[PDB]
Amino acid sequence: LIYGNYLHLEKVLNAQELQSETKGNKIHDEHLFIITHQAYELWFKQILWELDSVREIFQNGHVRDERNMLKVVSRMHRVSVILKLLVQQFSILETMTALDFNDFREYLSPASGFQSLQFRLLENKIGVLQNMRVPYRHYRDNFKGEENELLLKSEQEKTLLELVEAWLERTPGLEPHGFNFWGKLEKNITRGLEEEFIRIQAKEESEEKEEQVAEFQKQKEVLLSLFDEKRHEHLLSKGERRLSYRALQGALMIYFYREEPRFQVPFQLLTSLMDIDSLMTKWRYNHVCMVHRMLGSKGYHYLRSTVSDRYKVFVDLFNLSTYLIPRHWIPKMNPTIHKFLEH
Amino acid sequence: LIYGNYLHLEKVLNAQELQSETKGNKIHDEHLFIITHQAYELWFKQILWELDSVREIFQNGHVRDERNMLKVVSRMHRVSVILKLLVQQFSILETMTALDFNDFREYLSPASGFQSLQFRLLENKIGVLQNMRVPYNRRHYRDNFKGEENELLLKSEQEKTLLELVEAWLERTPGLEPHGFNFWGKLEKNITRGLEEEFIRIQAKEESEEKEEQVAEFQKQKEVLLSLFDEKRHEHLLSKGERRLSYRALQGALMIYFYREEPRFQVPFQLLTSLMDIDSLMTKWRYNHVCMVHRMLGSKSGYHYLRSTVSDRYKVFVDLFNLSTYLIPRHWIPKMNPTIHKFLEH
Amino acid sequence: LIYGNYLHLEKVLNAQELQSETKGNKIHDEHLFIITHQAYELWFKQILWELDSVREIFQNGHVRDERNMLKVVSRMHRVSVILKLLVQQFSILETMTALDFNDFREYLSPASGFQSLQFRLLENKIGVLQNMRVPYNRRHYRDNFKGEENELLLKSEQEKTLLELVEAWLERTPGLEPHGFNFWGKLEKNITRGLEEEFIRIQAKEESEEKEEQVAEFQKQKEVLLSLFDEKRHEHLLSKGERRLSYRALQGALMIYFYREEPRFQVPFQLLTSLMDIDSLMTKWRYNHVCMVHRMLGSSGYHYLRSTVSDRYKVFVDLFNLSTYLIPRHWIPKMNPTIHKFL
Amino acid sequence: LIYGNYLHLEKVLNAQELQSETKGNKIHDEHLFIITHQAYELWFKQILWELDSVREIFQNGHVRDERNMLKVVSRMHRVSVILKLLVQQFSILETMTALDFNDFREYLSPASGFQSLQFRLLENKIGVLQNMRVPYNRRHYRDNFKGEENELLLKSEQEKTLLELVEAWLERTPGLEPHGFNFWGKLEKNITRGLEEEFIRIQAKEEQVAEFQKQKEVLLSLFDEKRHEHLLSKGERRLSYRALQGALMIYFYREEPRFQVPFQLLTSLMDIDSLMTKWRYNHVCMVHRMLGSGYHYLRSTVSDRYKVFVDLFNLSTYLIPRHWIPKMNPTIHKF
Ligand code: HEM
Ligand code: HEM
Ligand code: HEM
Ligand code: HEM
Ligand SMILES: c1ccc2c(-c3ccc4nnn(CN5CCNC5)c4c3)c[nH]c2c1
Ligand SMILES: c1ccc2c(-c3ccc4nnn(CN5CCNC5)c4c3)c[nH]c2c1
Ligand SMILES: c1ccc2c(-c3ccc4nnn(CN5CCNC5)c4c3)c[nH]c2c1
Ligand SMILES: c1ccc2c(-c3ccc4nnn(CN5CCNC5)c4c3)c[nH]c2c1
Ligand SMILES: C[C@](N)(Cc1c[nH]c2ccccc12)C(=O)O
Ligand SMILES: C[C@](N)(Cc1c[nH]c2ccccc12)C(=O)O
Ligand SMILES: C[C@](N)(Cc1c[nH]c2ccccc12)C(=O)O
Ligand SMILES: C[C@](N)(Cc1c[nH]c2ccccc12)C(=O)O
Repeated sequence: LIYGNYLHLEKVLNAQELQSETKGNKIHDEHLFIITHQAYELWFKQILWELDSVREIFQNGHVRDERNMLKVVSRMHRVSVILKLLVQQFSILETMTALDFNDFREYLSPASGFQSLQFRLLENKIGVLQNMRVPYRHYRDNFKGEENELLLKSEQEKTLLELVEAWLERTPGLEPHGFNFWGKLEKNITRGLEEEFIRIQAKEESEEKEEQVAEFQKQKEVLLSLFDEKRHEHLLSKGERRLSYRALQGALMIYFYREEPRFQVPFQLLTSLMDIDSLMTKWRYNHVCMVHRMLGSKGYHYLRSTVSDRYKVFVDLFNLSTYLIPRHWIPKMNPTIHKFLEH
Repeated sequence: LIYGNYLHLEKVLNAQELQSETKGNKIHDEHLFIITHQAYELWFKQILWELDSVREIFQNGHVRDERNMLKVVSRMHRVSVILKLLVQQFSILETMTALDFNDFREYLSPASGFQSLQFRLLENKIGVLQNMRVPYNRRHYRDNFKGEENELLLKSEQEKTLLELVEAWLERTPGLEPHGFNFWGKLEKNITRGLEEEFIRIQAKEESEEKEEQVAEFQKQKEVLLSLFDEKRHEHLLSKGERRLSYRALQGALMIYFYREEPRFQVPFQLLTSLMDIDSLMTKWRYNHVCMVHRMLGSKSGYHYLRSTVSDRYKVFVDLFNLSTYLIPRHWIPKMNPTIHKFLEH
Repeated sequence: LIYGNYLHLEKVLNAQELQSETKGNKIHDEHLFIITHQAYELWFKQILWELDSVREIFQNGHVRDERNMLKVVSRMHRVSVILKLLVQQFSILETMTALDFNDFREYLSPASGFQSLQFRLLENKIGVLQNMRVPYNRRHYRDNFKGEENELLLKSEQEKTLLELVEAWLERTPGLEPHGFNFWGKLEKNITRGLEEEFIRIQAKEESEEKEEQVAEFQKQKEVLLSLFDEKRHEHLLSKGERRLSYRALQGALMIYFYREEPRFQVPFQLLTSLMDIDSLMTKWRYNHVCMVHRMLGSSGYHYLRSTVSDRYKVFVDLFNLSTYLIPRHWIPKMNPTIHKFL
Repeated sequence: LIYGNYLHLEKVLNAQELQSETKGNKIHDEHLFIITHQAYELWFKQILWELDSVREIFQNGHVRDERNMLKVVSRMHRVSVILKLLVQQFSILETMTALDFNDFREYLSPASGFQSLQFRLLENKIGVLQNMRVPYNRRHYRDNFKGEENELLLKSEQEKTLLELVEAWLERTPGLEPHGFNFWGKLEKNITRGLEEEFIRIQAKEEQVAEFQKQKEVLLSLFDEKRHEHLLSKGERRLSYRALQGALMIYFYREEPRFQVPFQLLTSLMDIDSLMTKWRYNHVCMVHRMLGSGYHYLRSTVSDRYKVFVDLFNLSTYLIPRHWIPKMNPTIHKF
């Protein structure tokens, strides 16, 4: 077994054909453009391999055995390490000037990044919604045959978002007849808000007091909005939220009780999911900046639109920031109950 | 023309075969091991493409036309930007534990990075000398190769290296002509005079240990600075491989260093900077590779051979680094007032 | 002379006071928050030092001596290397969770990064125009400052900016003289001819959608390319602040772009490249800052900050937009030996 | 409360005095040299703050409550993220040429990085042994210090190091009890059996047999407590034999819930050692670029001598087939 054979370098290193050269006008920098994209695609393949392995662990029930959480979090962390490298990799293509790009651009048409199957597969499998996608036209229209079918499978199969959702719905602590997290949280917040009101009311009529009253009212609205299941359902329908109400409860349970042993690695998983969303957005941003630098202000706009919350699959995990409360309002988990979160 | 066809993804993305899986025992992390190496090899190919284009520019004489220096420096800078990414890319393989690596390591034998053709081509073309390579198991590096591959390696050894091509170019650096600006002659005179002046200053100081120490430092510095004008010492150091550039090339490099702000030398100075950067980044690649071997295989050995590679013996442009040793006060540098500052304008 | 004295560590390392601790409730992560900002401010000071040194070189006329270009480009490159580190430095503050930030946030009011003097000085000295700044809370940014600081900010607005100093230098670019190489005249003629040639080949093309689309492209390209020679449109766009450089400076920049390989233009081209880099890296800093505000405070300051991530804050947008006016290499007026040696 | 006051910018941003300027010959790049070092020192202070908080969690017994492992690992991870930035930060000083450095180098003498108190504090608190430190020109490291600073350094030498605190914790790792899961006993047995099995196979070529012999020596050496004690005395190992057993327990059973975050902790300790070494390497490379020849002294610092958690790295050496690992079945799975 030889290195070059093991790595199939006879394929990988014989895959570079400059269209400039095919058309009798070889342009040096075209080679960079080819290699950069091939490297992105190798890493996309690796991301898919990790992400699929993690999807399988959820879908086949292995995640139920918490022995497997370490593997889940290491692979999701690995995805974020790769994406970080992919963001840095734009630095290489920034050594190509627009003037030099302009010398081989003609030989590329009509090929486009839009035709990256793997990038679409990755978006789909994480959980980007097609209805939420900004029109440029459809996206699969640029694909046909087996590729179009792969895309459909990726759209119909359970996404990472859906699989994490189901798992969040089973989070220990949500049972009304058990720790009854939601009931206690609602009560504690109501009481806390009542207490705060009394204090502010006790102050003497002033601009300061009014400013406090106003802030209180805002905080109150936000915190209480959390317990409005109907508003959540409405916001789901508009696609401004993605997780079921019960999954949201599970996520918040993990956030508030992150230090409890059974929740430590789950918390890291939630953190990694947010990281992946952020890094995917950063990839899109750098790509936009690159298109602009090469093609000029007039694609740029469409791609700019992709840098938005509509492409953030785990927006709900980010938005749990909005519902931070004083620590002493969090329902206490005394050791008496702590046992259910021990292992 | 479609993306996947343009990039030949039918080759690139059908090149991943896990030996663990071929032998009926698929190990998840083997996939990462394969892709990481394939990405390194794509970027090695790109480095070779840039490096070869720059070698050609020197070898065919195009570098004589100073209009081409921008392209030369952009491409060498590009090589350093890629290498920096290659150093960062070790962070990905650090997400594989040694325990997990141990589950598929058996299926890899006897394949090894030693068999990376492109890595050897890159070392050769930059200018790593065969006689200066550390032997592994008392064997030649090329003995691991055969056929066309062995022949490519020979070509890479026999064709002009970047070191040789830069050498020739440095030897023609304007300002070295005895009949012209006569840089070396003036430099020797100014340093001798400067050393004399410095001796007088120190000797004028009140007898004190500080003075005694300054005396000691002076004596050291004098020996170093004067050693620069000893062409025989240089030849000796060449023979030992502690230097690599010809004496005259060294003069050219120093000319560029001291007169870097003169228009004609601004981009040449950046070139010299980039060559040092490439050497530093190559060394950092080797270091990170060694640390990786250790974390996976443990101490003992390839480890020790690889550690030997992390050294000045593998730094082709070591001479460019070592010109630091011969820094002098700015006022000792032979003056180039516009009267004589004419040949360094574009 | 001792290290700690040379670096005044008696000041630097006695500058960390946790407000949480001052108020009897020390929160561990507040220390990180303090150090991170102090490090940003050290580097802002270094950027100001480089940028001011470069402004002086322009303003006092030293830049006229082309021997000084290496130092100019090294210092601007150094600014970009620092900013790159400042972008990466967000990774440290991402190790603080929103939950932990929430434990000391109250002790910070009413301090804000908005009040960073140095950040404002930096924006001003590069050339962010006050009338182009997005209002915060329906008010001017400088209202957040008082006394000496307010006065420093005004000086920074009234003194010559990097943009203005580069502009004046670009206006003197060799090659623009009608009586000499006559770059603009020749460029207009060559583009007219090239466009005519394209039309002829297009008109000769077989009636087809391929032709129809080539027609559409041609029309668009023609409009863009000819718009370049419309000085009145430029003046209009200047007035709206959608461009920043004088028409003549734009000509100089384009001269440098097209003849970058000519010896006298090699390092000037690197300077233009670096100025774009600084704008891009400033934008990346703002983007990462926004993403971090969102992660900690949730979903406004957020919306104001998002507004800052835009072309209004790109001082050298005109250097980016010269991509838009890329022409085939053969259209570029020839610089043969006869009229070569001047560069 | 105003930003500049909250951050004490009246101190931080009035701490830049160029000696070149003090001596009537201002050199532009000296400013970069000062700021770079000040930034390093701010971050060293932050690393000390994290590291001390973690040492305290061990020393006050809070680590015993496994609820605190997330905080321990987050802060150690934070240390690694800072060190990574500190490695990248050399890129800034690489924008200073040696020629430009040479214009102000004279005004610096005799100041040196050797006099960085915080760097020494950091080395000490992690667990770099003084007896293992390479001497520079036959001089003690503390010789460069005096007064309260010298006293801080002594405290940092005499107080419990991160290494010692982790050691004690590793010694209490569940599973080592002979009367319980009896990890060590079972591991020794399984390895012996496996080696015997391998013998038989090869007997059933000799080139490979040679390697088998080597593996046996390595694997069996693990169970030689006396060799370990000897190597401890020479400072080629640092952890007690029992701590080593705990670490190996965590390595082999990393997926067991109670060991998942502990495994991450061990990983991060190795990361900190690696990153510290990388910092030293980049610093060496920098000295060489500017002075061109303590280049060789600094090179000596880039060694296993300065790797506090070398034992954690070396557990790679003792990897065995998965099926030799004593099984953690329901019988014992409970713990
Ligand atoms: C010279 C550099 C680049 C230019 C000028 C460029 C140009 C474009 C343009 C204009 C689009 C919008 C679709 C279209 O009109 O064709 C696009 C989309 C895309 N590009 Fe690039 N691109 C560049 C580099 C890259 C790189 C390095 C990647 C990495 C694989 C890439 C992957 C993509 C992908 C996946 C899309 C679709 C993204 C989406 O729809 O959200 N491109 N590119
Ligand atoms: C698990 C990670 C790795 C291990 C354990 C490893 C192991 C080794 C070993 C032991 C050697 C010495 C030759 C031998 O005895 O076989 C070697 C050399 C080499 N490896 Fe790796 N390697 C790793 C990753 C990589 C990667 C990612 C590359 C990238 C292409 C690579 C490229 C090379 C090269 C080019 C050499 C020869 C270098 C020289 O002779 O100076 N290795 N590797
Ligand atoms: C926990 C981390 C951070 C949060 C939550 C945060 C929050 C904010 C907010 C809300 C604003 C808008 C003004 C306001 O309403 O107060 C702002 C502006 C700003 N922050 Fe931060 N910030 C953080 C970290 C940083 C850091 C590390 C820097 C570094 C110096 C910084 C510098 C600034 C600057 C300069 C502005 C003004 C930006 C502009 O007008 O474009 N912030 N920040
Ligand atoms: C121009 C760049 C630099 C040069 C030339 C330089 C030079 C030196 C030299 C020669 C030594 C050996 C002791 C001596 O003889 O003085 C040393 C040690 C040291 N330097 Fe630097 N240094 C540089 C940058 C830095 C930076 C950025 C740091 C960061 C704070 C730093 C911190 C240290 C430390 C802590 C030591 C002690 C190392 C040890 O004993 O392990 N130096 N430096
Ligand atoms: C592979 C091949 C091409 C690309 C591009 C890319 C960038 C700029 C372009 N300008 N024209 N074209 C050709 N067609 C795009 C859609 N219609 C015309 C470009 C293609 C980016 N990534 C690529 C990967
Ligand atoms: C391709 C294939 C293998 C490698 C290795 C590598 C790493 C660790 C190894 N342990 N044993 N082997 C097998 N051979 C090494 C020398 N003779 C037996 C390993 C190979 C590194 N890069 C690779 C690329
Ligand atoms: C120093 C001190 C504070 C900050 C902030 C910051 C972050 C979150 C905040 N929430 N409230 N405040 C108070 N201000 C908000 C508007 N005016 C009062 C915060 C301040 C960011 N960087 C800082 C540096
Ligand atoms: C603060 C101040 C100085 C430094 C140095 C440094 C770098 C190069 C030097 N050359 N001489 N000196 C002064 N003495 C050091 C020992 N013998 C002479 C230098 C000091 C590195 N980091 C610093 C931080
Ligand atoms: C048995 C279980 N692993 C319980 C579970 C579900 N979601 C969680 C989140 C955090 C911690 C535990 C869980 C399962 O049902 O998967
Ligand atoms: C005409 C010339 N380009 C001269 C030359 C040689 N080396 C240099 C270094 C710096 C500046 C100029 C040169 C040539 O002979 O290549
Ligand atoms: C003599 C000159 N340095 C000419 C000049 C102006 N702008 C330029 C741009 C690129 C190259 C040269 C110039 C000066 O007037 O400053
Ligand atoms: C009760 C205990 N937390 C047990 C313990 C010690 N070391 C460990 C390593 C991994 C897992 C658990 C432990 C303690 O004594 O700290």
